[PDB]
Amino acid sequence: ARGPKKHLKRVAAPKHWMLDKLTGVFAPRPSTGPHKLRECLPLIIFLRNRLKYALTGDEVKKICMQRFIKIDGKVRTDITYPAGFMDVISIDKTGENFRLIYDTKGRFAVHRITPEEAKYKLCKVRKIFVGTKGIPHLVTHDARTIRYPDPLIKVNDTIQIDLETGKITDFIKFDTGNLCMVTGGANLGRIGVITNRERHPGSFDVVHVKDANGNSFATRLSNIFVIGKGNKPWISLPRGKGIRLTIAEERDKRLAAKQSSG
Amino acid sequence: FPMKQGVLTHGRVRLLLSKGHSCYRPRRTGERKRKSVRGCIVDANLSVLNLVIVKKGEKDIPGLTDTTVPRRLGPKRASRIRKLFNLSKEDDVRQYVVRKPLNKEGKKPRTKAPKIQR
Amino acid sequence: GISRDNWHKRRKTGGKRKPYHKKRKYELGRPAANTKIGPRRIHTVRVRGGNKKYRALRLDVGNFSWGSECCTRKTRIIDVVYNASNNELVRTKTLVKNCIVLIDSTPYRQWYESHYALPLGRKKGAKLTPEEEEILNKKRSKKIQKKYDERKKNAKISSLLEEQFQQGKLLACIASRPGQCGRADGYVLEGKELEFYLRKIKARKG
Amino acid sequence: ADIQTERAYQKQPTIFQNKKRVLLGETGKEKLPRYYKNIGLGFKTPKEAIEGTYIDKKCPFTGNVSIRGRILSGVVTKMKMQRTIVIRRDYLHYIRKYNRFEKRHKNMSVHLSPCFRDVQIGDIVTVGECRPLSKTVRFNVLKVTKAAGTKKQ
RNA sequence: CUCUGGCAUGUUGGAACAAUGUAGGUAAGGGAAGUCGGCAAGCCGGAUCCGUAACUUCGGGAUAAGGAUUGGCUCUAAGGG
RNA sequence: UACCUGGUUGAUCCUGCCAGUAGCAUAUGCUUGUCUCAAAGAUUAAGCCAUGCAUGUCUAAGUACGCACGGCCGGUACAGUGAAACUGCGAAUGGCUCAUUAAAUCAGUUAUGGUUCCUUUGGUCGCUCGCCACUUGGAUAACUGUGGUAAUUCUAGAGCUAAUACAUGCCGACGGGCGCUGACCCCCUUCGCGGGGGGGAUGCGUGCAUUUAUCAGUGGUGACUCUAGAUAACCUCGGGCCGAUCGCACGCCCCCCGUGGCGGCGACGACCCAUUCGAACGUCUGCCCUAUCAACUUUCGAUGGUAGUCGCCGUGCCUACCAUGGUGACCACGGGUGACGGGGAAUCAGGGUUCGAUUCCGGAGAGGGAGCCUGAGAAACGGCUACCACAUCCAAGGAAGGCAGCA
RNA sequence: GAAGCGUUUACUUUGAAAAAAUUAGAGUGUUCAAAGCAGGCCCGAGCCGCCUGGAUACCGCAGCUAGGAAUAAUGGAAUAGGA
RNA sequence: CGUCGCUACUACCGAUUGGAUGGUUUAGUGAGGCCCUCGGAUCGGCCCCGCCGGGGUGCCCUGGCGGAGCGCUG
Ligand SMILES: [K+]
Ligand SMILES: [K+]
Ligand SMILES: [Mg+2]
Ligand SMILES: [Mg+2]
Ligand SMILES: [Mg+2]
Ligand SMILES: [Mg+2]
Ligand SMILES: [Mg+2]
Ligand SMILES: [Mg+2]
Ligand SMILES: [Mg+2]
Ligand SMILES: [Mg+2]
Ligand SMILES: [Mg+2]
Ligand SMILES: [Mg+2]
Ligand SMILES: [Mg+2]
Ligand SMILES: [Mg+2]
Ligand SMILES: [Mg+2]
Ligand SMILES: [Mg+2]
Ligand SMILES: [Mg+2]
Ligand SMILES: [Mg+2]
Repeated sequence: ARGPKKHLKRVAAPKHWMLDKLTGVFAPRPSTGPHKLRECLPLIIFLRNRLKYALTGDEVKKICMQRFIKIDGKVRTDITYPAGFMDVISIDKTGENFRLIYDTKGRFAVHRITPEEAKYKLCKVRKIFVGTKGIPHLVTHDARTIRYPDPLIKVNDTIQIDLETGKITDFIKFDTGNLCMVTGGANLGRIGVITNRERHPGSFDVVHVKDANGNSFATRLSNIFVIGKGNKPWISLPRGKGIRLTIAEERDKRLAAKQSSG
Repeated sequence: FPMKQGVLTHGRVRLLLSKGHSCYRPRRTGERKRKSVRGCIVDANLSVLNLVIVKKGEKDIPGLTDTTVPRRLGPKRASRIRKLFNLSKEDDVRQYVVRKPLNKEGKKPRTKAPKIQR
Repeated sequence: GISRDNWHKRRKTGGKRKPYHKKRKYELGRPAANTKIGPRRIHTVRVRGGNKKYRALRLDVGNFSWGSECCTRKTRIIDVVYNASNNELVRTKTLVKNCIVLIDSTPYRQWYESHYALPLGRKKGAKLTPEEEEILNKKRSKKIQKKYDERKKNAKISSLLEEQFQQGKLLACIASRPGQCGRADGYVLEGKELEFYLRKIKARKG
Repeated sequence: ADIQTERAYQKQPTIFQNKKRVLLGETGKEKLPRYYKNIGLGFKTPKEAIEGTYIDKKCPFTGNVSIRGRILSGVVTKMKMQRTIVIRRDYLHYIRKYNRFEKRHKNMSVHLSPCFRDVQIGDIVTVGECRPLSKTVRFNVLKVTKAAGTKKQ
C-alpha cells in the first residue's frame, strides 16, 4: 500500500469481538487510541453486540452524539473509540457502570460495577523515565502519562489511579506471591498469583502463575498485569473469578444448570 | 491564447505553469500543467489588447470617462475603514461602516450592513 | 532519480538480482551539497516526514571549540588544507564532515588574554597599546590579582599551538555535517592528532 | 606498525587525549584512557581489548556497535579479509517424504575484532547479531574457542 | 624543417596564360547507372581503452569485424639513487 | 471400504503395458417441475474501448456586504436559512488484475541500543528577564464589468472585499534568581608584610528544540556513545516554539468608584515527549524444472577496511584511497516456468500426488518505460511532464487521452 | 535467594507465542440438511424481564523455555604447557 | 529378412553470409524532470523632500498632486 490502512475486513477482525460473517464485509476498524486495535473494543460493538442498546451502525451513532457515554471520566463521541482493558464505561443517564475486563475465555465481558468503584482505575506502568529539568515521568499501559510519580514505582507495576484527577492514589508493586491477571495469549483472562519470575537476558521474561484451584501456567512478562496485593484483588472480579476450567467441567455445569432449570 | 509577462518572444511557447504563475489555475494542490502562452511583445497577430489609461487628457471620452462606477462594496476590516474615514480611536467605529441599501420590487426596502472583522 | 536501494547491486555470491518493483520515493538520493567557502548561502530541502534539512552551499563562519580550554568561539574559516577522503576536495575548497581547515585565532586570543592575562600570539609587544596596556595591568585588587596567578601555574600552551597563534591561523577539524545541519562546527587540533596532520600536510608539500 | 596507517586519524570518540597536560602532571607518560564496555549476555570482555591500543569502531567492546538479536556459533573457514572473517554453519534440513535429513551449510561473513589475536582456521566462534556493518556483514565475533588444540608441535 | 659542409635548379633565357596535353587538386545532388572488368581515383590508416565470428593442420584466422578517445593549460599521485 | 477386471497363448504361469473403474474441474451435448445456498471474461489478448457513474466534504463553534430567501421593527457592525468562493481535510483507503518476480515475493521468528510517522490518547504551552497590544500590514477569491478562442473543467485585462489563507509583531508574568566579570567597602591572625572570609555598584549570558566541544555520574538496560545534569558557545531571512483565532449561556468586583478589572464551559491551534495506526530496511530457516548450464563475480562495486557524500536511518547506497577478496558438486552461476507467495483445495489406510488467476494476509501494476509536484504518507496514474505504441476533435492554428474500477 | 555448570550438540517430553476464514469437532430442531452463530424460560399482561453460547483440537520445518540423558556425534591429562 | 517400385504421414540435413517475432545489452544521439551557477520581464518599500504646508511653536505634526531619491533594497 501507499499509506495508512483505514479499513478492517469482517473476517480479519479480532476473534474476541465475536462478530459474525453475514451482516457485512467490513469491521468497525477502531480509531487510534490508548489501546492497540487487536486488544480493544470499539464502542460500536459494545453498544450493539454486548448490550444490544443499538441495532445498526447509525443507531449507535445517535447515542454517542447525545453524549451519555463517558469513558474513563470523559465523554467520547467517537463511534469507533478503542475502549481497551479495565476502562470505566460510565453511562450516567442509565446509571450503569462497566469495567472492561476479560472473561475466563480471553474475551471482554460485560462487568457491571458500582458507581463509587468506578471513581478509580488500575494501570500498568510500562516505561519509567526522567524528563527535562530532572522531572520523572511515567507512562502506563494506556497512552496516559503522568509526571512526578512516587520513586518506588518501577516498570511493569500497577498504579492505583483515580478518575477526574489523573493522580496516583496508590500503587501495587510487582513481586512474588501477588495476584495478577494475564492480558494476552493462550492464558489470557486467567486470575492467579505469581509463583516464579524466570528471566532471560536479551529476550522476554517468563513468569509462572498458580490460580486458586492450583493449576499452574506460564506466560510472558508483557502479558502480566498485577491487580491485587498478594491475594486480595483490588477490583470486583467478573463472574467465574478468572478461573480456567477445561472442556470437561463446563459441560457438566450446563447439564447441572439445565437440570436445575428444567 | 493569453499573453504572459516576461516570455520575451513574439509568438507562442509552452510553459510548465505551476501554482499562481498566470494563465492557469491548478485543479489540485501541487499540480503543474504545460500550457501554451503568448509572448509579451505585441504585433499584428493579436485578437485583443488590454490597455489601461494612467493619466487624463483634455476632455472626456464618450461612454468611457463618465458615469463613474462605484466600488461594489466598502471596507470590512476594522482598520481599512479607519484609513478610509480617518477614524482615530473608538469614534463610533461600528456606525461609520458603509451600509449598503437593498431595493427589490417584490419586497420592502431595507439596508444591509456587513460584519466587521478585527 | 538517484536511488539508494540495495536491489540494484549484485548479491553476495555475485549473481544478478532482478528488481521486483520500480523505484520508490523512500529510497531516493539527492545531489551532494558540495559546500564551498564564501558568503552564507543555505538552502532548505524538505525531507521524509515533512522535516527540514539545511543544505549549506557556502559557509564562511563556523563554531569551533578549543576543547583543552573548554573555549568555543564563533570564528571564520580561511581555507581547507587536508582531506582524508579525496585530495580533490581540498583543491576545490570543500567543507565536509572530517576535513581539517584553518580558522582565525583572534577570538581564542581575546579569551586567552581576558582569562590568563599572558601575551599570546604577540611577537614583541607594545603595539596595540590602547587596549593591551589595560588588560595586563587592570590595577586590580589583592584577591583578583591573587585570583589571576592561580590561573597562571596552569597557564601554558603547547609549542605547536603557540606557533600557530604567531601565524594568526589555527587548523581545526570539522565535527558537524554541512549539507545536513547547514553549519560547520568543529574542534581545534591538539596533541598527537595535531602532529599527525602536520606530518600529512608536510608530506603533501614540504 | 602503530594504529595510524591510513589517511585519517583514529581515536575512540568518547576519549579526549588533550586533557590539558601541564606542569602539574608529569609529561610523560600520561597513558591515555581506553573506552571499553561490557556487551552483556554473560560474555566477558577480553583482556586484549581492555588494554590494547588498536582502534576499531566496529569492535563489540571498543566500538560503537550493540549486540542484540540472535546469538549463534560457527566454524572459521577463511581469514583473508581485513578485520572480518567468513564462518561456515552446518545444519540438517528435514524432509518429511523420506523421513530423513539433508546436510546444508550457510557461509556468514562476520567482523573479527583485533582483540582476538589467537584465531586460526577451524575454530569455533560465537557471533552476535548487530547493525549492518558492511554489505553482507551483520554479525560480530563475541567469543573464540580453540578447535581441540591449544598446543602446537 | 634546420646547423657544419656544398650548390645554383641540372645543355638556354624573356614575355604571355589560347586550344590540346603531361603532373596535381576541388566539385552541389545521386553513388558504379560508367566499363570487358571499380581501370583510375577515392575510403581506411598512428597510438590508448574496449571488443572480436565462421572455420582450423589448434599454431592461426586477428590490426578479424565493430566502438570510444586523442589539442592546449594548471595540477595531483605512482614508479629511483 | 487398505478392492480390482478385459486384452499377447492351441492351452498355462509371469513381466508388462493398453483398455476398463471412481472422484473433482473446465467445456460441451440432451433434458429439466419445486425450493435454499451459490461460482461466474482467470486460462487465449496485463489486447482495444464509445457512453454513464465510480471522491467528496460545514458544526453553535475559520471567512457571507449574492437578494437567492427571510425575521425587519425603524435607526442598528453581524437575526436566521444560506448558493458561490477562499480556507482545512480527504482524494496514498477501497475496488480490479496476476504481467513481472525463483532467497526475489511470501510464511514463521527476531531487531531497529540503526529510523520516520497525519491522526487518536496523555503530557507541555507566564519555566526565556528581553506612540497598535482594547488587535498591526498587503493582496486575493467569490462578486460587478470588458472580452479572446472552432474547441477544453482555457482563461486576460479592470474594479472591490475578508481569514484559523499569507505576513508582521508586542504587553504580560517580571519581583528577581543563577553563573561569569568584578568599582569599592566591611570584619579579620593583625604588625612592619601576608592575611581567612563576607557583602557588593557596573557590564555579559540565561527556557525548550538544533549543532558542536568539554566535565561529572537522578533514574534505565543484558549491554548506550541511554535518559537526566554542569560548562563554553552556535542557533541557518525559501530562517523552530514561546496563541493578534472561533462559539455558548451570562455573571462577580466595586474601595479606587461608575468604567474598568475579573471570571466557567468548550472548539481550533501548536515546538517537543509518550501512545496509536503504521511504514521501511534488516536476523535465522524454508521454493519448482534444468549440468545438451561447472565454474561465476570483479575495467562498469565484485568482497572487505578507512574517511566522507547521500538517505528518515545501519549498510559499497555512492565517491576517494587501499587490501584481493566473495560464491560454488551440501549444485554456485546461467536458463525455463503454461511461477504472484501464503492461509488453503482435490484425492484420501498409512506415506504421498497434483492444485492454489480466485473474496483473508503480503507483494506488484495501472498501454510500455522514465522523471517529478503536493502531502505525514505516492515515484500516485479516476495527479502532472516527456518519449514510444495506439487513438479522439479541429475552422488544420491547436486541443484532449488511459475501464488489469462498476456496468 | 543471588552466581556458574564439574563440555557442545543432535534426540525426546513440557510450556510460551503462533490472524481469521477453511479442517476436525462441543452446544444449538434452519420445519430436516447444506448452512448460521445463534438461542432458551416463563407472561397468571406488567415478565414495569431472566438465563446462556459465540468452545476445544491441529498448525509441518525454523526460532524461544524448562525437565530426561538411553542411543549418536564431539572434546579434557602424553614432550604434561595437567587438576 | 532386406533392397527395389507406388502412395500417404512424421521429423532430419541443406546453399540461400534465408526470413519473422520476442528478450538482454555495447556505442552514438538524446526529450523531460530535478539540483547547482547565473539571469533579471516585471512588482513593491525606504530615501518622499520641486510644493503648496506648517506645530510641539525659516526650526514642517502634515491634508495630497507632483518631479522622481536618477540611489539603498526586498
Ligand atoms: K601567349
Ligand atoms: K559497375
Ligand atoms: Mg474574527
Ligand atoms: Mg625548375
Ligand atoms: Mg638555370
Ligand atoms: Mg648534367
Ligand atoms: Mg560530387
Ligand atoms: Mg556529395
Ligand atoms: Mg553496369
Ligand atoms: Mg553500359
Ligand atoms: Mg587500384
Ligand atoms: Mg576475415
Ligand atoms: Mg583534455
Ligand atoms: Mg506469470
Ligand atoms: Mg493466490
Ligand atoms: Mg502502483
Ligand atoms: Mg496533510
Ligand atoms: Mg505512474
